[PDB]
Amino acid sequence: SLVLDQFGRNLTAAAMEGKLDPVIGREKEIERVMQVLSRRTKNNPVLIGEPGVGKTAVVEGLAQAIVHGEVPETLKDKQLYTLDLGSLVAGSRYRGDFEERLKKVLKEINTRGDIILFIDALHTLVGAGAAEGAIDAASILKPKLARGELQTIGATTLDEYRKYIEKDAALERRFQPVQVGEPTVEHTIEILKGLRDRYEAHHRVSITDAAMVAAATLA
Amino acid sequence: LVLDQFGRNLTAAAMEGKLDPVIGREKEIERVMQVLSRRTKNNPVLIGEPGVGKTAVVEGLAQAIVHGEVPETLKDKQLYTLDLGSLVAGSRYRGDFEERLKKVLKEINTRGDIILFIDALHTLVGAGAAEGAIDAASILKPKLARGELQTIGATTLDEYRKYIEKDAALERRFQPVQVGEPTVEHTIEILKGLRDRYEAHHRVSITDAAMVAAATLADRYINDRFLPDKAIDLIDEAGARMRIRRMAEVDDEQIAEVLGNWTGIPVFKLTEAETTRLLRMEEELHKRIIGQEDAVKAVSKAIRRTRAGLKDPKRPSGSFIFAGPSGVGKTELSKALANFLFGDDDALIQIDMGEFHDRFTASRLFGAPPGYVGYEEGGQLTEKVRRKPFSVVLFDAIEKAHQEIYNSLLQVLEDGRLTDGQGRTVDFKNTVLIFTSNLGTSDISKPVGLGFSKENDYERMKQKVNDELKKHFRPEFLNRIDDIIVFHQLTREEIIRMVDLMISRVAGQLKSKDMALVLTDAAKALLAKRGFDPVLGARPLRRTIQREIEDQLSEKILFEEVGPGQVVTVDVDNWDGEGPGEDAVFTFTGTR
Amino acid sequence: MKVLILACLVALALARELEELNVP
Ligand SMILES: Nc1ncnc2c1ncn2[C@@H]1O[C@H](COP(=O)(O)OP(=O)(O)OP(=O)(O)O)[C@@H](O)[C@H]1O
Ligand SMILES: Nc1ncnc2c1ncn2[C@@H]1O[C@H](COP(=O)(O)OP(=O)(O)OP(=O)(O)O)[C@@H](O)[C@H]1O
Ligand SMILES: Nc1ncnc2c1ncn2[C@@H]1O[C@H](COP(=O)(O)OP(=O)(O)OP(=O)(O)O)[C@@H](O)[C@H]1O
Ligand SMILES: [Mg+2]
Ligand SMILES: [Mg+2]
Ligand SMILES: [Mg+2]
Repeated sequence: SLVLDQFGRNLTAAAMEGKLDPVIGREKEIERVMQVLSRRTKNNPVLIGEPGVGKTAVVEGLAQAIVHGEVPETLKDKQLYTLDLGSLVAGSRYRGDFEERLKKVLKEINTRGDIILFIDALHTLVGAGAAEGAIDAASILKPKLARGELQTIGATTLDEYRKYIEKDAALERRFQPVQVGEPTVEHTIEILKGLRDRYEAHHRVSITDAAMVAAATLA
Repeated sequence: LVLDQFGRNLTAAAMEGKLDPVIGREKEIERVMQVLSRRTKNNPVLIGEPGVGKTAVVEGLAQAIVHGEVPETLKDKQLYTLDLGSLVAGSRYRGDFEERLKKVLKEINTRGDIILFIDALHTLVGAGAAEGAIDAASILKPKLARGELQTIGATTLDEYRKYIEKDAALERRFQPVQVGEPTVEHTIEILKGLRDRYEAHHRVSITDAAMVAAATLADRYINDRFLPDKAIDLIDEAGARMRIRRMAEVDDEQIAEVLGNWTGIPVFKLTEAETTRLLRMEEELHKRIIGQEDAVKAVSKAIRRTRAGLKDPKRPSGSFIFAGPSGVGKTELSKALANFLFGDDDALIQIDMGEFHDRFTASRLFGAPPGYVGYEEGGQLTEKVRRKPFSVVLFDAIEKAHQEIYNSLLQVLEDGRLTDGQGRTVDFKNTVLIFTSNLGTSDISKPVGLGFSKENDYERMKQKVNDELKKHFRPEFLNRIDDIIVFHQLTREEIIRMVDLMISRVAGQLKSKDMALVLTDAAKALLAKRGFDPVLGARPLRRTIQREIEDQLSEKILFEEVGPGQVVTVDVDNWDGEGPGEDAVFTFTGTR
Repeated sequence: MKVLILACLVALALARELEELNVP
């Protein structure tokens, strides 16, 4: 795109450039969002979970699964863009500027047809660009999200899901809650073993297997 | 035209087959057509909970127009879903919004064959209202008067009153159409009408067994969504999980797998590894609790009722009073049951009721009412079960709560429901509720009456607990409990096995030091005989293992007399089981 | 015998500042 580069970060372009961390495990959660994204209608997974259990990582693990071809043919060669709502609000001082930016984004999604959207902090879609008389981004997306003509991943914490998304009961319907559970200690050691090379290369250190068994156990 | 650049022509979408078949809901499609032909209150606003098919009624109205199944006064009308987003978009200048809405309304009056549909009619308040500009609500309010604007609306029941109702002007013009949540039998007919859409998108086959299961299991195991979609959610995601496997038959069992992934409630058909695991569940709980066989069986009768699809679905999956003496495994069984069902005993929703002895700490269980601080996050009981409906909920020390809390939890055992602070009912029908009591231990001394009396510490202690129970609780609270289990005192032979269960925690922490902890049979006999109280059980044993093993080992490790890579063998010097067992002392010798 | 009257604190906040849409 060019409309969607300035309001989104392409995670599949980031996953080809090795700019996303490896997502070890979480494969039942990536399989789960590939089911919800493969649905006919309401094909919109919201990743709910406690803060830091890897909700943003599941999508980044999904974006790595796309570029390594480990997705179905439904999700094959999808360009996953993380919709920056803050960029989409920014500089919308005139009436309808926010709304026409979101319509130009949604028009670019429909013409390409290969765009998964990741609205990280999906609770910020409620009231997104809702100034004086300014139809928020939630009311614009709710026709698109209900009929399956927009494939959007949300990610919200469990507190922010009951505080902001469950208080708009029409919007929580359009999204399927994919519970991203907190890893076990054994699952977290696997995460640390697969993240080992990223933190060894960054800190110019070597991380013993004892240190990551301790880091998951002691934390 | 003017209406295509803002609205979506639903009638043209129904000609091209792009709208889903809206079967059923016919009595309310034709009721919308009744309201459009009225004298006043001729604007049908479809009110209903989100998901019951309010948009589908007008999508079913568009399909009725293109089939010629409408009256001649609504024949060949063009439904337009006027979205406010396309109407605000653009408008980077003045009046842009009022003239783009005047050109919409002029085009409705010019052709005269437009039935306007304003989905989310509550969002009409504050659309295009720019600085020195009037919103879309103020522009149309008038048009409604002239009756030059028959609109169809669609709000929720909350947002109908929250807005459309209030406006008194709208009241005499808008007519709330109840769009009811369909029944299970209506939803099956919706899913049968929607087979060919979801069987063609996923190129699967959806059996009649699956759609009956989709509408039945969605009504039963969800309390946050609504019949139409809640069940289309199961059909569509199962066809989506199935089309990942062929890269073609969605069955009863494939629906319950999707409901299992989504609610977290195991409703799916038991695998062979898990079927025998529930057969040996009492044997698997006995790996973590010693003795207490009547209590391990009764929580085994409850879990196996649930996985045999056989519990009363108007009542929690298990309801228990664990009662008896302090320290014999009431909380340990609740943690072991949560460790069985979830692999981790921190998955136990442990609501420790001793900190609820105030009258008004019930607001911690269900949440604050709205408008009072902490309403938005309120409920440490209700929100943890709203997220995990299949849960073991431990109400530890239930007798130390206030009486008004039991009346709150009385609806729980009756209906399986609990109204929280907001007012939403939280489904407790899949929970194992465990109300741990400590009654029958405030006088426990081998409880005897007067003299000359000639099996008193259970068969009798049990009826003392049940007597203290019913004089403390309401009788309608205890009749709802499935099993009231008075626990046994731990026998001396159970304390010997409780030594193995407690040394294994100490030995496991020495494995982190690469040390082993071997105890002789005389060492475990001495811990058991000095750790046996016939009135408390296993916490005097814990304290004995701390004082005699752990506090001595904590010195020996810090002295580095024993260290890493060294098996600490624990033998006893002096004494041989036949003495009093308090002249003898442990000795700690490292070997390798 | 005694009753404690608690005190249900209400959530009360100042009115929201709004952000404006410009019409030139
Ligand atoms: N399965 C995983 N494999 C590897 N790294 C993971 C995994 N899950 C999470 N992480 C890492 O954990 C850190 C935090 O994860 P992430 O930011 O996705 O959490 P989150 O649930 O989105 O949190 P928040 O709700 O606060 O945004 C990151 O370094 C991320 O890469
Ligand atoms: N009678 C019906 N026949 C067939 N499908 C139906 C019927 N009622 C609802 N549906 C389907 O259920 C799903 C949700 O319906 P719809 O979007 O109209 O609900 P809604 O109440 O308008 O939702 P919201 O409040 O979020 O706008 C859609 O897939 C719709 O086609
Ligand atoms: N029957 C038992 N089987 C195994 N371990 C037990 C048993 N009873 C007690 N223990 C051990 O003692 C610990 C504390 O006992 P626990 O809290 O389970 O007793 P309780 O009777 O529920 O307590 P209380 O009566 O004070 O409410 C347990 O975590 C476990 O280590
Ligand atoms: Mg995140
Ligand atoms: Mg709708
Ligand atoms: Mg206890």
